Amino acid sequence: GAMNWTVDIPIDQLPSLPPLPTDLRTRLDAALAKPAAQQPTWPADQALAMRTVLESVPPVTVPSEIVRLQEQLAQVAKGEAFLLQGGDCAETFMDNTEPHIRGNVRALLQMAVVLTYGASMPVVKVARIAGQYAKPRSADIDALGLRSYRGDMINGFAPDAAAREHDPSRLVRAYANASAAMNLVRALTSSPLASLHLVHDWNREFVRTSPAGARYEALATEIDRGLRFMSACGVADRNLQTAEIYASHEALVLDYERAMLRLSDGEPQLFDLSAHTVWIGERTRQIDGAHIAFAQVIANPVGVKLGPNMTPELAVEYVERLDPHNKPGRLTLVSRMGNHKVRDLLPPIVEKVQATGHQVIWQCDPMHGNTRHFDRIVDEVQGFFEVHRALGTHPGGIHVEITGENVTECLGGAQDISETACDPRLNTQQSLELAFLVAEMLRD
Amino acid sequence: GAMNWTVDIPIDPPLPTDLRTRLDAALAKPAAQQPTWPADQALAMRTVLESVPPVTVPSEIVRLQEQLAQVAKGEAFLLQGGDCAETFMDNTEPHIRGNVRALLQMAVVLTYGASMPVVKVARIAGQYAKPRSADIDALGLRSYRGDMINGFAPDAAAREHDPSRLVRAYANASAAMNLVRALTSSPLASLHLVHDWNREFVRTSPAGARYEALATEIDRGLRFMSACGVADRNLQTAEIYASHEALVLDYERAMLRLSDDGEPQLFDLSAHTVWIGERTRQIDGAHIAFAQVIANPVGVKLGPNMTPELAVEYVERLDPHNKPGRLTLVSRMGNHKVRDLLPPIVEKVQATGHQVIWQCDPMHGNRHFDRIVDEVQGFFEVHRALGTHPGGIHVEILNTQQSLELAFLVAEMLRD
Amino acid sequence: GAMNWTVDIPIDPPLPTDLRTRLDAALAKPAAQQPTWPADQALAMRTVLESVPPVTVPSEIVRLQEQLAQVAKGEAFLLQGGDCAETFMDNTEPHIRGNVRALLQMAVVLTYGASMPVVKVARIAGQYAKPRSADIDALGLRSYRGDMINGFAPDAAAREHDPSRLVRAYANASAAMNLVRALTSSPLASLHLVHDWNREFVRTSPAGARYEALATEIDRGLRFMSACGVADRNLQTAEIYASHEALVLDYERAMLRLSDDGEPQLFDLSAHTVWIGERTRQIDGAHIAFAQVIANPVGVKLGPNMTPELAVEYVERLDPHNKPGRLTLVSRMGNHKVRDLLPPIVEKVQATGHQVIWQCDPMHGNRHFDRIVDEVQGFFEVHRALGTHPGGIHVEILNTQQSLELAFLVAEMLRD
Amino acid sequence: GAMNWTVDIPIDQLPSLPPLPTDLRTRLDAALAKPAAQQPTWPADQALAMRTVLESVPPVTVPSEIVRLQEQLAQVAKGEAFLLQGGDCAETFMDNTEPHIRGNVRALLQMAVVLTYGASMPVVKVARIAGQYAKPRSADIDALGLRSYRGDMINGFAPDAAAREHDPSRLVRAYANASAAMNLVRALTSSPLASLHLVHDWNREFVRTSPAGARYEALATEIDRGLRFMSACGVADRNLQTAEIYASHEALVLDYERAMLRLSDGEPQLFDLSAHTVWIGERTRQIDGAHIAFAQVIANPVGVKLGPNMTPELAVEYVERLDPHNKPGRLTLVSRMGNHKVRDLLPPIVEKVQATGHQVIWQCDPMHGNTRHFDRIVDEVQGFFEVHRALGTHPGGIHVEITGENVTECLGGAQDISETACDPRLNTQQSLELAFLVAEMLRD
Ligand SMILES: [Cl-]
Ligand SMILES: [Cl-]
Ligand SMILES: [Cl-]
Ligand SMILES: [Cl-]
Ligand SMILES: [Cl-]
Ligand SMILES: [Cl-]
Ligand SMILES: [Cl-]
Ligand SMILES: [Cl-]
Ligand SMILES: [Cl-]
Ligand SMILES: [Cl-]
Ligand SMILES: [Cl-]
Ligand SMILES: [Cl-]
Ligand SMILES: [Mn+2]
Ligand SMILES: [Mn+2]
Ligand SMILES: [Mn+2]
Ligand SMILES: [Mn+2]
Repeated sequence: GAMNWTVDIPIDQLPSLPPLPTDLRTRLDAALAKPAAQQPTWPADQALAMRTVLESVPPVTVPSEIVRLQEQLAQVAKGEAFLLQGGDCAETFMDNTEPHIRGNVRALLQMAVVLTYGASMPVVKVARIAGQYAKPRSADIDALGLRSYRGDMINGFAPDAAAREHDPSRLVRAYANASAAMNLVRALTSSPLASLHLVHDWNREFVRTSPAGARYEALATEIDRGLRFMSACGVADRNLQTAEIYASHEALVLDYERAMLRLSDGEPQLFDLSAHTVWIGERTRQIDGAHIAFAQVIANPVGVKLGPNMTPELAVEYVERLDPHNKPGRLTLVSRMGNHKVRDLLPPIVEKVQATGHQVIWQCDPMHGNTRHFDRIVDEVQGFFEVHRALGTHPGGIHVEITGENVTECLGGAQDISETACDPRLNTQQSLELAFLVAEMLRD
Repeated sequence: GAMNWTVDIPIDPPLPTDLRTRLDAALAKPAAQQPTWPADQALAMRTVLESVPPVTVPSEIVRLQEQLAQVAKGEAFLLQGGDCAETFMDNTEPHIRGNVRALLQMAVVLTYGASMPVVKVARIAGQYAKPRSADIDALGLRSYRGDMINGFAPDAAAREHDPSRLVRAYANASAAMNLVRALTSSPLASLHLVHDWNREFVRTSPAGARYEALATEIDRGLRFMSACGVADRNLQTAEIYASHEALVLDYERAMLRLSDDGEPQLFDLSAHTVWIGERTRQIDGAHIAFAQVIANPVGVKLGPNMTPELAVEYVERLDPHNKPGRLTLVSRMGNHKVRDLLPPIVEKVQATGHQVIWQCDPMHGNRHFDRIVDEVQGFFEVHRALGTHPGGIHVEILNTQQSLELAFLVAEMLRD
Repeated sequence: GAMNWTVDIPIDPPLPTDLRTRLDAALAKPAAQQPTWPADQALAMRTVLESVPPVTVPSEIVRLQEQLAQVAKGEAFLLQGGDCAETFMDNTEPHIRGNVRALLQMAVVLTYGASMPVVKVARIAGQYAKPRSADIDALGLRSYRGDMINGFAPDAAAREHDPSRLVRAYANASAAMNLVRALTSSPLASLHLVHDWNREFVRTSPAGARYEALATEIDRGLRFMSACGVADRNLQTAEIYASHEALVLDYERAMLRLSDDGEPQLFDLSAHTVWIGERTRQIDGAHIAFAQVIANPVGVKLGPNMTPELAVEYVERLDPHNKPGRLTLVSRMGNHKVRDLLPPIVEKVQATGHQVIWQCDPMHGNRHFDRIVDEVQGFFEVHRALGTHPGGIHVEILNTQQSLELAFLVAEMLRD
Repeated sequence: GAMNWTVDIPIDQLPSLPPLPTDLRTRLDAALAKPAAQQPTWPADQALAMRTVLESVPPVTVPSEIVRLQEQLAQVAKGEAFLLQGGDCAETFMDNTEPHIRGNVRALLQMAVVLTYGASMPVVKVARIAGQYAKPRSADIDALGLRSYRGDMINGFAPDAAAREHDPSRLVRAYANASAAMNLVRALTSSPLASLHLVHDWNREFVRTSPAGARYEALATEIDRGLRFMSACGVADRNLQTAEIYASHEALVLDYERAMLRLSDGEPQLFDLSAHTVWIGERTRQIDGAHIAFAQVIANPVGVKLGPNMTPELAVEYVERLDPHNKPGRLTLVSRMGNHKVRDLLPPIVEKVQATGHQVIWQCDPMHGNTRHFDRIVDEVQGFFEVHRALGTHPGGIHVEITGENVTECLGGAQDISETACDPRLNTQQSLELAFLVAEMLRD
């Protein structure tokens, strides 16, 4: 109220839509009976009440967009497209603004044009956006003696006990922030921001304001000459596919994910309409756990993070559980090994999975296995490319944590660096620098 | 929190000098039909909305203005329709899908009848406020003024004006607009679906047999376009714009954003276009002054007491730069009066050299379906006699079948 | 030279072995209706034509075959029309422009009626030869057999068979095809022109009033497509293919070229498609054998003495690889006989699992306009009863107005 | 006949179409009363008879194509497109074959894609084709003691007196060969030959089989990466403007040009429908002569060759006679100075014409002022670019004599060279090499 600088917004208790089909709910119930790690500790009655609100709200995504994403990921799996996945390590309600969202959309589009030129194939753009509000925590108790911050969907960043309590009213706040962010992403991707014309000045600014600019000048000129040639051949914006940026987040809070399930076909299926695609993290990918089982039940394309403890046998079990119908690009295996280990640990995993006859996307996450040194991030992607080139497999994409702000979170870049509510992000300049360097890797 | 059924929000760059001066001067004018909640509580809720992602963006409003200019010039037709009042309880995917289908279906019929493009503007993503003649309703309760102000429930507590409804209205608007954007790029927007929609309408309508001939023509037209090699891939993605009555000045001012004709302007990014209603169009009032300060295309409702002189004053205040499409004059006269009252208004305004859209609202001056049809018929008669453009309709959607029926009847009017 | 009214031409890589064997074997078969000029003079004229630029190229013939496959499958309609006999004297820009306009106009009417694409094939750029029942005509002169063979002038000298007419025919064909290519990429090919063409037809036709309703529907269809945002820039450039009766084997063999389904084939590049007439379709004759050796889509005319057994033999010899669209069977039965004679032919051929185009030629078995219309009506009746595809018409263009009238009447048949 | 290995083809005497309008014929009569240099010496009665045949034949070109060419040449004049004009020095009836025409169409398309990439603007393609059958001659008597060969429209190449007699039956033979060539050009430009996809293998073959290949490898790779980027952005052939190749020749034989006049508008105008655009040569550009006057009367865009004797005053008189209505790109001034003289002689001409306020196309003909050394040809274009860069004017295009045959006619190129019925042409390899070098000039 007036005394503590907060407003209370009532949660309208509105009539339920018809329930999801009994057969699909029976399958979901069996999956959710499995143990789930890293779940909020709020009471069941509060969770149930807040899920019931979300069961009737307009979805963030629609099934036809998830079917189109699946078709494009099939192309990535077959080595005919590249996947660019990036955005905030953790979205916050406080930072869920037009300038921040516009910055992350600009960064993805800029990176995607550079990678398209380097790869000579289409780039599928998947933002970490409109739902990246939950994170696991290793530490029971943080450095201030407080219950850990678990992301805005669970508790508050503010270092005080009351803010840190798990409150499932944050499930509804998360949905409101997701739907508002996704509304703006849809608006921006049909706006003049999505014009290839703008890339000239973006890359020019990058080359001029980067100390290592002169290093990227030649490729930036090539891209510009490329764009001008397209235009000279008579290609106007009106003649190009509208920019498509898909939404993703880690499927961590199963209360949120289950309330955002909706029915679509030509057999009836559950779609998670909180996002287009979701991944399962290092700490929640237990083969007999609720997260993998939930991923088995939904129609969405899914990802699994593979850390340095991954065996080829377990990677193949993920393939059998999550791609039982052999649908290329339904499953993405996300390497996060560390730059010193990817060259040793990834090859035997890739061989054994390739031998299943299943076609996964191989995606590099060079952040989570490495504050963070830019050079080690670049070297893990380099190693990932080396592993695939050696094995004749497709280095399918990258998963990076970035922002279109000139923040100071990752060491290195041309800036010789000596606001995240989580891990360090590459700033606007470092994320573009990485795109230039991965474009060279795709070319070499 | 959850145990209080509340979301808790902690509340803890300047406008160009001239835009601050003009916005302050507009808001200091008398405002009719405003909620009676405390200024301090309203300021807190506006502070939440100051930083949220907008419902719309300026490039869409600039594009709408270009498409409305085409309407004003007699080269396109405006279809504006949707719920009389959106409610939080009906702000669901099936309801929004139904309203999007109805508009798309009505638009294809009108396009065929007019032989020109139809600009689609939904009453959606913020039609949460209404004026009321009487502050006490027939049950003796403070009047329900829409979910942005109070609750429909017939109890005094629910009818208290609640400024938290500014934020609930935005959340509900954002969620609706997200889905409208998703649906208009989805298979729902394919012209192929019109065959089955019109087939169902003709087969299940009492007066179906009456519309079978025009429905068959449209089908043969769609098939011809396909036969000439036109696939969905080769057509403009469907654009449905968002509109609502700009009534609650707390909400509209909170949703103002600055954007660059080179010079920074204020856009109301709660919608693409907004209108000013019959009870809030006081010429020296805050609503008309607020409409003068925003870049959006605007509408003004004109009822039976409208004079030609005052219609001209609206046009000169709201279209001062002579930009076709910037202003829509919405006739709502009643079927018995539109033929007598509208001609002298159209003549005086046409004489200024300003080019407004003339739009027919056949609801609010009349509900018997036949009287609604007759007001639009009268509107068309007025323009045909003056050689002016009957530019569009504004409807409240009449169930699904009656709204489709009206589209078929107005398509015949555009063909006459 | 000029003083002799002559152009003087000095006459001073092998086919794949199997194509040489097959072409030689086809040409050694008996050939009906051939010119009677000396072999040595014919060889000299063929030697000129061996090196000239082709009238057509293989990529166009491959594309036509794909579009005809669509006809065979019931997803497109074939319109084939033009002069009964092209003449050098009428091979002028105004005449060619008139024939191109008539085909484009008939095609848009048929497209609207069929609700599917229309493949346009002109009798043009080589329709310079005709067979004759009698070698001596009613004046007692050797029969005129078309400008590729002799002269129309009623004197014995003009009627002598003149092999120099092979080269004159090619020059006239090349010049016509050049202009057809120019006109189909010109403003003449814009759908916008159909409004005025149909308006003129309805206003100047005796039975105009009869076609006004369909002409208005087509106009409303065209305007709808434009209103949906479809400009000429967004449509397939108009494609008019070249055809003629493959009659003079000297001409067709000289215009053979080799092109690569991977393997080298012979294409007749005097045209896109050629047909074999009623007087030259001897099953063991050179014409049918020549049609078997070329890659082009081909047609065979079927008159009233056709049996189902022989129609099947044509299909098995000319479509040996089961390629839909490769073969067109052209019914020319007469309006009194098509309903009786065509059904058992269609049943036997459909049973083979080969997919031919069924095309109606309502001219050569009948000229009273009403009998021409009735043969096409009968053709449609036969296919409707069998559930087979009435795939197209082949007309001789009947003046301009009657050919348009027939398009309107067949459009109604496709709609029934 | 059978004894001398020739066939006589009768010229059908067919009915006349209506005459052209009396007012336009009265203007044409005044122009043609002026002296005409280098005209065939055949009798008036034979010329009249043969013109009358051509007055009723289908045109080679139509007015809407000439209106579209004029719009594109306006873009060249304004520095927003580049003009590529090339083909045979002299076409022959004997060589007017599918392989020869396909070779010249391939060469123009290949050169145009390279120049488009280098210029970063559209390239207008104008072939010397379907009518380049007449040439002037300086020499009354050639080296064999014979009346000179004047091109296939006038007399025969064969070194015998009878072949060398001027025979206006060759006007009709020229028309037949023009219409057949133009028919094939129209067919080829809508065929798979016109696909940008084919440029990869064309440039690859050029780089691999050129001894100076390694010199062009980098630009050939850039173009390939450019094309692949276009395709990766979703641009298919179906989404590009059909290739347009216009027809041109020197308007030399006024009997042919006048018989090919047709009427079109919105004031009635004479169009020369033997071609899209015609130029007037060095030896026939007399300011008070019939050729310039004929060019004044026709609607077609026109060119005038400017040799080393050209003064700025005379260049400005051409501008006033041929561009009286100030229509950009209606007039092309074609520099043919020689590599040693263009840097000295062109600047004062460009200055004086620029000062008229008229916008001509400046086109370089580096052949006719220089057998021919490749290096001197390259150096004249270099000098032309230098003159415009210095003056801030638009180096608008090139006019080159080329063939898609591996002939040995020009000295130099990567081939270190130590079939034309006239001047030496650049072979397939030299013409492509020149396009690569002019692309660098447009880039520098
Ligand atoms: Cl917070
Ligand atoms: Cl399953
Ligand atoms: Cl490591
Ligand atoms: Cl205030
Ligand atoms: Cl203003
Ligand atoms: Cl009334
Ligand atoms: Cl022989
Ligand atoms: Cl075969
Ligand atoms: Cl009969
Ligand atoms: Cl010769
Ligand atoms: Cl003039
Ligand atoms: Cl020199
Ligand atoms: Mn992270
Ligand atoms: Mn209402
Ligand atoms: Mn006939
Ligand atoms: Mn030359």
